[PDB]
Amino acid sequence: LQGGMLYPQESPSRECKELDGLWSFRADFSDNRRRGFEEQWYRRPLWESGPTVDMPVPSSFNDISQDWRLRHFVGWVWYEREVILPERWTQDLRTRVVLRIGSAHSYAIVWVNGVDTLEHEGGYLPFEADISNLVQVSRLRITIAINNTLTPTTLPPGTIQYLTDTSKYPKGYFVQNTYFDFFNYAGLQRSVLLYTTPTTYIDDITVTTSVEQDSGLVNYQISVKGSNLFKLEVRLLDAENKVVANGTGTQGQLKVPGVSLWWPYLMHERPAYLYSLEVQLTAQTSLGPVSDFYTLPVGIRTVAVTKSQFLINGKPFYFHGVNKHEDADIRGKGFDWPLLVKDFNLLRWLGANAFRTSHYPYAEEVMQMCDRYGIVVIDECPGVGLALPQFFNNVSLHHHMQVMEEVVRRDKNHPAVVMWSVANEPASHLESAGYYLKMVIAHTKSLDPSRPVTFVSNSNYAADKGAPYVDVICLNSYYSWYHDYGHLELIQLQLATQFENWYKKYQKPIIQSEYGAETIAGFHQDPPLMFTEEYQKSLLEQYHLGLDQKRRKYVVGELIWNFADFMTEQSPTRVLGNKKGIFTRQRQPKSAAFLLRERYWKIANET
Amino acid sequence: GLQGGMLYPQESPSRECKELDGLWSFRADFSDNRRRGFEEQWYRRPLWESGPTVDMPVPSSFNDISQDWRLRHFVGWVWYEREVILPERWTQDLRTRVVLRIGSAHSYAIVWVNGVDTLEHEGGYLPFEADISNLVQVGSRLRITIAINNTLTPTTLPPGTIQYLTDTSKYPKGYFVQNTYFDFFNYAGLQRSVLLYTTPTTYIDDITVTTSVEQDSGLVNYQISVKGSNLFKLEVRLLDAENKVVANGTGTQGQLKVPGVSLWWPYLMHERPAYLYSLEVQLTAQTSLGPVSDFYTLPVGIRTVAVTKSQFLINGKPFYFHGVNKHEDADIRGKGFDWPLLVKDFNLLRWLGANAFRTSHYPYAEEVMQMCDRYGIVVIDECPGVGLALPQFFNNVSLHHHMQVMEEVVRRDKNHPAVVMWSVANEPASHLESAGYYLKMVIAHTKSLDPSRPVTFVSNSNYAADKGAPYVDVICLNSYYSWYHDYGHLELIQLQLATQFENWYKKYQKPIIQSEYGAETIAGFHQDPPLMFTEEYQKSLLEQYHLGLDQKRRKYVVGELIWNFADFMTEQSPTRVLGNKKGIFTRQRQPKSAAFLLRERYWKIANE
Amino acid sequence: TVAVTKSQFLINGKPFYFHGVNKHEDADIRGKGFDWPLLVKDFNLLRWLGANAFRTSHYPYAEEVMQMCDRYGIVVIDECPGVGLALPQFFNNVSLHHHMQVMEEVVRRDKNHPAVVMWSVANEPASHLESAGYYLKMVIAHTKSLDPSRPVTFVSNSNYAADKGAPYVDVICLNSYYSWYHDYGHLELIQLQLATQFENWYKKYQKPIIQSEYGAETIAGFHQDPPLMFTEEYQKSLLEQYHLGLDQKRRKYVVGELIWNFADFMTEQSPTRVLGNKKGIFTRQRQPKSAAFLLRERYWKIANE
Ligand SMILES: *[C@@H]1O[C@H](CO)[C@@H](O[C@@H]2O[C@H](CO)[C@@H](O[C@@H]3O[C@H](CO[C@H]4O[C@H](CO[C@H]5O[C@H](CO)[C@@H](O)[C@H](O)[C@@H]5O[C@H]5O[C@H](CO)[C@@H](O)[C@H](O)[C@@H]5O)[C@@H](O)[C@H](O[C@H]5O[C@H](CO)[C@@H](O)[C@H](O)[C@@H]5O[C@H]5O[C@H](CO)[C@@H](O)[C@H](O)[C@@H]5O)[C@@H]4O)[C@@H](O)[C@H](O[C@H]4O[C@H](CO)[C@@H](O)[C@H](O)[C@@H]4O[C@@H]4O[C@@H](CO)[C@@H](O)[C@H](O)[C@@H]4O)[C@@H]3O)[C@H](O)[C@H]2NC(C)=O)[C@H](O)[C@H]1NC(C)=O
Ligand SMILES: *[C@@H]1O[C@H](CO)[C@@H](O[C@@H]2O[C@H](CO)[C@@H](O[C@@H]3O[C@H](CO[C@H]4O[C@H](CO[C@H]5O[C@H](CO)[C@@H](O)[C@H](O)[C@@H]5O[C@H]5O[C@H](CO)[C@@H](O)[C@H](O)[C@@H]5O)[C@@H](O)[C@H](O[C@H]5O[C@H](CO)[C@@H](O)[C@H](O)[C@@H]5O[C@H]5O[C@H](CO)[C@@H](O)[C@H](O)[C@@H]5O)[C@@H]4O)[C@@H](O)[C@H](O[C@H]4O[C@H](CO)[C@@H](O)[C@H](O)[C@@H]4O[C@H]4O[C@H](CO)[C@@H](O)[C@H](O)[C@@H]4O)[C@@H]3O)[C@H](O)[C@H]2NC(C)=O)[C@H](O)[C@H]1NC(C)=O
Ligand SMILES: *[C@@H]1O[C@H](CO)[C@@H](O)[C@H](O)[C@H]1NC(C)=O
Ligand SMILES: *[C@H]1O[C@H](CO)[C@@H](O)[C@H](O)[C@H]1NC(C)=O
Repeated sequence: LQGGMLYPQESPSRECKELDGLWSFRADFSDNRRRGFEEQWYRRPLWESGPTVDMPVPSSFNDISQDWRLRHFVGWVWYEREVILPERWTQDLRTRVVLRIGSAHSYAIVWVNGVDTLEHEGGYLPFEADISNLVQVSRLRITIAINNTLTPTTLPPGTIQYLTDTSKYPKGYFVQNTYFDFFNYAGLQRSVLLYTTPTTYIDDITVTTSVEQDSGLVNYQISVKGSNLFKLEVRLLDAENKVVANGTGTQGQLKVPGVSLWWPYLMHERPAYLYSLEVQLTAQTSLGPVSDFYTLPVGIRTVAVTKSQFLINGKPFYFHGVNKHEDADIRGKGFDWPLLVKDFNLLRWLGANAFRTSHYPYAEEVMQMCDRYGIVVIDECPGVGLALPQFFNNVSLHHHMQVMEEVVRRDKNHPAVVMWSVANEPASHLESAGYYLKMVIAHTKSLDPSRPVTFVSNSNYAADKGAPYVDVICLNSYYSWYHDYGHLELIQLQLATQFENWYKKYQKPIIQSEYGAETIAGFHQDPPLMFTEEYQKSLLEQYHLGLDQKRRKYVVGELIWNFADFMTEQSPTRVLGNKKGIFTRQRQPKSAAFLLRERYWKIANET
Repeated sequence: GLQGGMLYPQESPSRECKELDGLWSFRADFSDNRRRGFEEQWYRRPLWESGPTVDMPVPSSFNDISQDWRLRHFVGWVWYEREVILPERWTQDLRTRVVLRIGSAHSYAIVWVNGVDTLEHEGGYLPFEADISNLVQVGSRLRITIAINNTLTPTTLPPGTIQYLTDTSKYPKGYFVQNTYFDFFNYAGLQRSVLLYTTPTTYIDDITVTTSVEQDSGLVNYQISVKGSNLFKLEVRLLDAENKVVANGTGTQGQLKVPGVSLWWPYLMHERPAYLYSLEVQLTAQTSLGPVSDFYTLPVGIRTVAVTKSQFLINGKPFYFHGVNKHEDADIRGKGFDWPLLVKDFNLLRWLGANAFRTSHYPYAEEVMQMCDRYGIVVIDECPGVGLALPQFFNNVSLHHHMQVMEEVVRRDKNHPAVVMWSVANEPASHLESAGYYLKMVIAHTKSLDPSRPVTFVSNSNYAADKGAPYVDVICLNSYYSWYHDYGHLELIQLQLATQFENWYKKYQKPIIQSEYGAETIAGFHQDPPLMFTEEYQKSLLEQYHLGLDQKRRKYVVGELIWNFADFMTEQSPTRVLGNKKGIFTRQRQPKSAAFLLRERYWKIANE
Repeated sequence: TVAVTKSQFLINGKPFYFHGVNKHEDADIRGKGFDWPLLVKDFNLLRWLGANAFRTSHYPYAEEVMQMCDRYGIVVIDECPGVGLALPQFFNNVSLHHHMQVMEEVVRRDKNHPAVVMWSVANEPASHLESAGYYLKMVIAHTKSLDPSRPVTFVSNSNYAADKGAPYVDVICLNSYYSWYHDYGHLELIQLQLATQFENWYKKYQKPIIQSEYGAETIAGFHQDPPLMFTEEYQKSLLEQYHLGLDQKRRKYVVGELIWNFADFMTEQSPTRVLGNKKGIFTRQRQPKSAAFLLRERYWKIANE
């Protein structure tokens, strides 16, 4: 699809106006879910068409109210905000004004002063529109309708089932079925803002980095929109903002003598060294000469994979990390600065050097933090819950390829991202799924030459039709937890068999990408039983003993499920969500957290 | 406050707003003398140059963000810094006035702009600002550095003391502790939003509105202050909820008459509560750079408040407070402002049937007060006069600072229809004659500032000993029978409450609010018959209080406020299980079983 | 045999170290009622824990408990109900005579149990009072007249300089809760204040010392980092710091440590007691809190030395 998606920033040529805070909100509870479109609510302020309530942004809407119908609502929700713009934006026609929505859900439509201006399919990814025309020819009214319905061609997929036995269900009953283990929160869960650029502007930047002996090589490619009469100057600044290299034009290669490489946290005493690429555009326009500035952080580092090693900067790397989720009390998947910083403080405390974005791209601000703190990332698209054969077809395939393209567009420049994951626990025993995954992986590889690609599997080693195409094998297993309930004594044997079976077949590096135990804080027993803190500890110890037998050979990582307790749909196996966290949902450590911490610092200190 | 107005920043045709939320660079100054940052003048250069720094979210308290043991209980100076790229028009167009606004800080805060000393403020929970136009209009990113001191002293509000313990057989060299006498954690940081905003160089600086009723008509009495040029004219228009003009006038003062007015009613007092008009002030002024226009719009709720010998009247009708005490407190962010928790809390209040809260024990974020106006939740707006426990805290110096603090409180919140009473203190040592005079003067000062509302302080004194009680318009009583004495003895509660109300009313003949009662309650602890700390004990204690309240709430008891809305953090001690557990909601905003009980009562009272 | 020197507690002529617990006769529903399953469970947990001793805080336990000690090898400091003697009016000639008779009954019942290795005549009496000093002298003398075969003590929380009973004991037993009952939350002070405690007590008295109580109220499932009072992390850390201090003297003149308490137990209602006393390393239902595992490791380590 079209154009770049650079994270907005202030610069000499660009302003940003955050639209955080209260928006007006209404769920459309009409039987056919379309009354808002029938009455065209967007033509007028939202309150004119019925009761509205306040909804905070960014936030999920699902836990904010005490309305019993809203948490599990399936349909369109309607948000609205009125903004007073700086007069300079609306009167000075050299100003380009952009409305950026950080994310939405399955579908979103945006109206600006009642005019339909922007649409987007799929959650967890940003979208924007140049609204200069609507702003410059006295309030801006922004209306956003968001659909949260998951279907056989959304990512994640789902199904909708109407149940028409009127002796067991009321007239019109339907439910949303899903096959992924996290709650389908919705809303405007990420920051919404307006920003400006000149009418000729830096639209896209692509950087890749390599090393020559002790030299750093920074390849850049720059895309400009608007006038095709311009010049580009590019500088690379060191940590103290000294110019160490410079160039020109839409593309080039900068050389950095005696380069400071970007190293993961605990892989170097001074990890995460960031240079900055300052891009300066001088263009000739219809109203005279314009200047545009954008500055992109750059970490000079390489990623490679052998038959048994995962190499960062040509040195063997071992993932000792976690899986996370965008999830917290009350706000759901809503972005929050204090929770963000707290989580990173906990990651560093834990000795974690990595996480996977189970199971969707996280807020960009999370990736920025990773680049700065040296926490490597397996960046994963929302290809989770692909459990039924009907989800694997040509339309879903091409949709999945488009989403991966979006993920790569957004995140291609983060040094912290060291691998792409295209799915989690797809039905990859299916031959249709093997082809599907072959093609999504090949597509991803064709978009970014610089990173390995994988998908995370719970398939049997002999049956997995996607396994041949991954650069690194990522395996989920929960021995004694999802089978042989309580039998801690079986873990080492089953794990040994797992690794031997998989490596014998594929001769590719393996990551244990999930393992854990549901654990209710304060539940204690000796001997240990499932759900106690002691069972969590024991299960971790047995996994750790298994991992020890192969982690200096061909197992190149371990990621605990999960960093913290998080919300899921109601079911008899989910005690107010998923409780496999090593931290509580309120970011305090269960006893197992300390056990894992010891392990991670011990492994890190092996040098 | 002394220096001019303090209107809540908003965008208008003449005014912009740029929030500075997100990451700031941060360092605590752990030097032995706590002054290295001033000795080395860290503010003269980017903060990272003077040593290690870390990220700190704003708004948030700093105390719970890290895993650093010594940071949570740190006492001294912390240093924050942000760099800002400003719009070119702000720096280049000399008609722009650029203002730096800090929502709140702590005991002391100093602010530097590009290394230049620019703004200082004493006391927490209250906003302060400076015109920085000259520093931005040089002819480069703006660097804002803020040092915040969290030390409480005999002359701070809340007060405290510092104790150096020199017995090296028991304490390491240099050991000191902050002693306090209030029951909430002394969190610190940039807990409220920091922003830049603009106005013209001649601008609307202050607005004061008061409202009254004549038969069927609303009266809106306005007073406007303009700073900058001396030559100007003002237009004022009152707009109804559908934005049509209902009244209009001119000048620096006047009275708009509103025919057939829609009064502002508390939640559940009327089917359509919280009716707000808007007062749109348009300034036209002649300046050195030509004529300018300034626009500011103030929400207005037309309502009156009065106190009789037995009733609290809103719009001339008897009102009964059935509400809660709150705190600015949540996991991780401490006292940090947060939009989701704010909306959640208001949803829970309306679910509960609560029509009121007290800002125990400091003014809350302005955004909270704005929500109270819009949701119809009335407010007893309380300054940080809590922990005044020791004779030494009542000094002529403490009294002046307290008077100034009330001035800031009144300046900030005087225009909120939801605020129906000022509280100048909570549980001061009001048995003391010095405390009685001190309170007399703070209260008199407050009354002189604001003619439109009653004034109180909240007491746990014995009715015979309370030297402050004569000066309050409404008597507000804290009591915890069976909890803080006669442990477990639920059977005593109705008797002791009856005695309380009889004694207090016989002495004073003024309306009474039960401003605190409750029980520490650990969610999940159950026992029959009930024992302290169980949910059943909380329920039973509430039931007994409610029965006592019922005997006087149609007579001279005009309110009840449960302690507390939610579990919140305190200092460590053997009586505080990870803070105060008297919430009817958990700190994560879910109801304990007692919440349902209180809810049924409040709706029942509302429907009478 | 049992004997005491200026620095050692000797069983069968060999240096002994108490690594044990305090208990109570206390369980859900039955209160102090005797129960066979709970008895056997507790001894199974004592052995699992590596505990070699307990004190019968603060009253003699059922005879059956003593029979178990004899068969399982868990030594006992057998303590009479001389607890709560906090007021001056409790130290009179009438109370003294009564206490002497109670000690007679205690000794008569338990004199033949090999597991009982020491009598304790009181717990935290107001032993700073000169009347209390005389009172305890007499009860101790009376106890020795009844049984020549065992040492006698009482358990103290007095200031070392003020304790008027301390001259009369064979073994000094001290209770302290640094960072818990004072300097709330200050885990960093424990090692220092404990060093000072041992140095002061031993300089003055030159008799073997048992740390007879230490601990932290701990609600199972409360967690925080950094640790706060009432969390499992705080219990662990307080224990760790106490252990480090004990380590500095446990091969010199400190001859025992007894954690308070084996399990959470019931008390009167008050603002400092969350449904009773929560200082257990086990819950009232006999499951381990995380600190129980920490103590277990220590006890087996010490045993193996
Ligand atoms: C920002 O945050 C700051 C940090 O919290 C805060 O500063 C603190 O302010 C509090 C008061 O609010 C002060 O607490 C009082 O301290 C009184 C003693 O003060 C004197 O001694 C202090 C310690 O000195 C030792 O350490 C320093 C630093 O290393 C060293 O320089 C000295 O040489 C000493 O060294 C010995 O000990 C070291 C270990 O501690 C060891 O390493 C060394 O080897 C030595 O053994 C000292 O800090 C004080 O210094 C201040 O004052 C002098 C001017 O006199 C000035 O030059 C300094 O720059 C300091 O100035 C700051 O603070 C002062 C306030 O004192 C303020 O005026 C300034 O503007 C500036 O902010 C000083 O030398 C102590 O007496 C007092 O306690 C009494 O009073 C209280 C209240 O009444 C009672 O509760 C107490 O019990 C006690 O009184 C009792 O009752 C009285 C009767 O009334 C008496 O009869 C009884 O017997 C009993 O005494 C307080 O504890 C605290 O010292 C100070 N800390 C520091 C580090 O500065 C600052 O104000 C905040 N600023 C803002 C704007 O918010
Ligand atoms: C925004 O949110 C919306 C709300 O979620 C999304 O809309 C939903 O999309 C779902 C798919 O994601 C749809 O689910 C599928 O439904 C079909 C059946 O569709 C037909 O019937 C529907 C129900 O009709 C009744 O109710 C409606 C609602 O009030 C009325 O309008 C009807 O008049 C009718 O009313 C009677 O009953 C009601 C009680 O409910 C009474 O009150 C009345 O009095 C009447 O008695 C109906 O909703 C469907 O209408 C859609 O399609 C029409 C075209 O045919 C179109 O005109 C409509 O505008 C509407 O279009 C919208 O949805 C379609 C998708 O269908 C989109 O193309 C379009 O873009 C619009 O968004 C229609 O009339 C059902 O067959 C499916 O189930 C099969 O397939 C799944 C997946 O494979 C399987 O898992 C199932 O098992 C099942 O397959 C089996 O079926 C049999 C099982 O028994 C078995 O026999 C077979 O073997 C087979 O294998 C799905 O369930 C859902 O219908 C739709 N809901 C609504 C209200 O629109 C919306 O898409 C989303 N938008 C965006 C952009 O994100
Ligand atoms: C880098 O910048 C300098 C100074 O502007 C310029 O002279 C030089 O040509 C640049 N070097 C390049 C383009 O490699
Ligand atoms: C306000 O109403 C109109 C609109 O400006 C105007 O005609 C009238 O003079 C004003 N009334 C006043 C100043 O009272």
